[PDB]
Amino acid sequence: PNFSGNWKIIRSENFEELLKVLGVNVMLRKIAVAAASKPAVEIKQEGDTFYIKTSTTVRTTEINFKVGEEFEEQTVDGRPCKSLVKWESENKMVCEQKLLKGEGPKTSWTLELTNDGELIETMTADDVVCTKVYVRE
Repeated sequence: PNFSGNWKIIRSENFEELLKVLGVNVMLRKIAVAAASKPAVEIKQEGDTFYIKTSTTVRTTEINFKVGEEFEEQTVDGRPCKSLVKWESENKMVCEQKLLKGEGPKTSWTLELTNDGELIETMTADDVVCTKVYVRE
């Protein structure tokens, strides 16, 4: 039940298509799925407190949150939101997002650990789901 690690992406399903149905233009979509934009995710978990840094060849971002405490981040397509994570079970968290300004798709995300040690991420906007899977380095 420990998410800590240096996680490397091994599968992604429905990512470009989710951005497409959100209206992301084709230039941005092709950049988002290119090899160079592949995310490496570093997680340090201390009980309910999380630090997660996501790095690609061009960008790096850090988020710190505690389960049960609201924080700010961005939606999949980049809009500022207020987020709150809950434990669904001992190996899975679920996050609800609320946009800071204006209206939009209902977005959320999950992260869960498999006994085998994969990390599965899902991201949902309305009725469309993308799934990515990682393993530890």
